[PDB]
Amino acid sequence: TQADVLVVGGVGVDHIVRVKSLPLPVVDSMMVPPIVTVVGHTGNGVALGVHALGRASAMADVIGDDAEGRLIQDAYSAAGIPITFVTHISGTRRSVNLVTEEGQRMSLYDPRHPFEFIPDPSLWREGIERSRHVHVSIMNWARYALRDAVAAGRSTSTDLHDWDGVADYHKDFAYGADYVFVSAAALRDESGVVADVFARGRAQFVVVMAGSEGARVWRRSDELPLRISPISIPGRPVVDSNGAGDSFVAAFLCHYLDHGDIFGAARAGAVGGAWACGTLGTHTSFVDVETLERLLAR
Amino acid sequence: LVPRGSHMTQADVLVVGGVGVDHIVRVKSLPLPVVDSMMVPPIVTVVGHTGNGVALGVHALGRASAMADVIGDDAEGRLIQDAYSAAGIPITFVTHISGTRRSVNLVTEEGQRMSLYDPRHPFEFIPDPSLWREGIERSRHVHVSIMNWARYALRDAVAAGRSTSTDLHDWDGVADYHKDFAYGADYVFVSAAALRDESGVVADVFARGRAQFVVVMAGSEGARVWRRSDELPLRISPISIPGRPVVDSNGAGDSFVAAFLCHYLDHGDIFGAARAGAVGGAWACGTLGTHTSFVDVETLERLLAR
Ligand SMILES: C[C@H]1O[C@H](O[C@H]2[C@H](O)[C@@H](O)[C@@H](O[C@H]3[C@H](O)[C@@H](O)[C@@H](O)O[C@@H]3CO)O[C@@H]2CO)[C@H](O)[C@@H](O)[C@@H]1N[C@H]1C=C(CO)[C@@H](O)[C@H](O)[C@H]1O
Ligand SMILES: C[C@H]1O[C@H](O[C@H]2[C@H](O)[C@@H](O)[C@@H](O[C@H]3[C@H](O)[C@@H](O)[C@@H](O)O[C@@H]3CO)O[C@@H]2CO)[C@H](O)[C@@H](O)[C@@H]1N[C@H]1C=C(CO)[C@@H](O)[C@H](O)[C@H]1O
Ligand SMILES: Nc1ncnc2c1ncn2[C@@H]1O[C@H](COP(=O)(O)OP(=O)(O)OP(=O)(O)O)[C@@H](O)[C@H]1O
Ligand SMILES: Nc1ncnc2c1ncn2[C@@H]1O[C@H](COP(=O)(O)OP(=O)(O)OP(=O)(O)O)[C@@H](O)[C@H]1O
Ligand SMILES: [Ca+2]
Ligand SMILES: [Ca+2]
Ligand SMILES: [Ca+2]
Ligand SMILES: [Ca+2]
Ligand SMILES: [Ca+2]
Repeated sequence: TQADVLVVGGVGVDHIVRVKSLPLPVVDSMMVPPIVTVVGHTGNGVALGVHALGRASAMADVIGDDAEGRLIQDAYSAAGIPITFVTHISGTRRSVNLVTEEGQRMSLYDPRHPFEFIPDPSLWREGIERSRHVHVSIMNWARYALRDAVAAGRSTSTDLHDWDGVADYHKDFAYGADYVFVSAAALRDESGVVADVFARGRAQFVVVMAGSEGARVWRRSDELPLRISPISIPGRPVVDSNGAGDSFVAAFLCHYLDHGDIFGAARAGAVGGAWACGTLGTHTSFVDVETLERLLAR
Repeated sequence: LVPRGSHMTQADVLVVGGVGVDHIVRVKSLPLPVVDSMMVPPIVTVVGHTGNGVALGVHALGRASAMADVIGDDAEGRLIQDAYSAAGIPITFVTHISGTRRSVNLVTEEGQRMSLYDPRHPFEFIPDPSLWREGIERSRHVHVSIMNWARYALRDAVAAGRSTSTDLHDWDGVADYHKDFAYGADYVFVSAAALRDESGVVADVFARGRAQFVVVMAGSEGARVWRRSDELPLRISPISIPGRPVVDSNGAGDSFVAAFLCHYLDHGDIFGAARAGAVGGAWACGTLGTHTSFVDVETLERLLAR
């Protein structure tokens, strides 16, 4: 097999509960509509996003030998998407997501796996070799997969999410990947952290994702960021800003591996992000090629 | 119609309906902290306590319990089956396309519990009546959870000459949904929590129903038992067990019922059956979780005699 983008880590299972309002009314118990179990989470989005754009994605991760684990397996099977895994006693990552009619989406994340577990590198090595780009989730063990992906001469990316710019946990990913993505939300002195990443890391550029006010792209030796205005899709207004980041990354990677322009890949990402934001956290939806091209041309 | 375990031997207590699967989430506080997302310790999936607690309590006391209910042909369904098999408790079920009943339960360190319940099954649904009828023939007593279709199981059990019980839980004494159960069972259990005018509701229950007595559970202040003749309630103080202080009182009611039923079916004395019920209740409260541990015979007798 051969993949455009290998995703390492992050697959999990979401249990979605529709509630009247957030904050929750003050009661001992309340009846809710059917609670759906779906595949969701941070890494799963990039793989599905890549696949939706007609590129070949794949996944390497640690799941559980449990019902949710088999659920993930079968779900990946239904798509054209190869998945390589080992199982650990602690079981599959899972979440409960509280969503409302509004779109405000509370998420209770269960990381599940022991922090200090490190799998046999056989989990990622064949994938890395059969893959063109490797996107690496900040699962604690995946830091060694990142190591290998660089060593194998594949281009790498990673998504730091809410990182404050000081914490040591993220630094290996921040300093070890070619294309680094991070949320602006927890970023005290953006330009400082960015400079630090260039000082101490191998990053070719850094994409900051600020949601509402779009995204900023920092490159080496540019004192100023390319500013990317957020994108509005007629008929598909913002309803849920949860899950945008993975759709942004997926589209960025697909465009960039195709065309090679950082500026244009950033706008592709912005479209992808906007598309996810216009989707109801009840159904899974990723921009396809036809729509991306249409919107990008505008 | 699918029977697991010994769907052959006589049962002391058949439980009808109520089983589901709980996803238990341990959270920082109720009301919830203000965030898009926070992380929690591992989320455990277990069988709930609603029908399951009573069956377990009865079995724990060395009596033969059994379950008849509607589950889904899904993973939560298979968990329920395997869980009953591991516990040694026969279960008979049918499956429905809407799937197994499930909940997400939000609990904190205090004990404050919030349940988000997904019943799945259609309100007006009624399973194959063979589901409870076959149980009724092989069972001595029938305890009926307030599933909507279970009202018809209750009728059939009375008609068949079985003694019946039910747990109305938090009933206001006004809602019409519960009345078939309130007026239709021999032994009625109800929570005080939502009871506006207890003595009124009790009087109503004896006037319009076949109940021999009404047990009102009140947690902190114990339990009150009303009989037909007696104009006054029998009051049963809560019970303190040395070495087992109170840690979690959720699910206690199920244990009260299981122990009450086991004693009463043997001796027939209501006052003592109530005290057995209190011991069962006290035991459950000293365990963390809703259906974690049930008093056995040796311990009931020991504590009951003291
Ligand atoms: C995917 C997840 O990434 C981020 O979480 C990471 C933390 O920032 C790190 O501190 C580290 O957490 C570990 C801690 O060192 C320690 O407390 C230990 O108990 O283990 C923790 C994890 O086991 O690593 C975390 C990644 O595992 C970020 O903060 C978090 O918000 C991210 N998850 C959300 C993302 C999305 C969308 O991408 C939602 O769909 C998910 O359900 C959220 O959980
Ligand atoms: C066991 C359960 O009993 C009670 O819930 C019942 C309601 O009180 C009934 O009114 C009826 O609800 C139906 C309504 O008529 C209507 O809204 C319709 O749309 O369908 C509703 C669902 O059938 O039936 C309910 C049971 O199905 C009681 O109020 C409730 O507290 C009980 N459930 C929780 C109780 C405990 C403790 O026993 C929690 O720990 C459990 O996890 C909850 O499931
Ligand atoms: N309300 C919005 N309007 C327009 N675009 C949005 C909106 N929210 C998000 N986006 C798009 O999604 C991208 C990232 O959004 P955001 O920064 O909110 O993700 P995030 O919260 O970092 O994701 P994660 O859950 O991975 O942390 C932005 O670049 C933006 O283009
Ligand atoms: N804190 C406690 N101390 C002593 N006994 C208790 C305590 N809580 C409950 N019990 C015993 O359990 C019985 C039921 O209490 P309670 O009314 O809280 O049940 P419930 O919450 O209605 O049950 P469920 O949660 O199944 O609906 C009481 O009659 C009491 O004897
Ligand atoms: Ca990711
Ligand atoms: Ca992000
Ligand atoms: Ca329950
Ligand atoms: Ca019950
Ligand atoms: Ca009760």
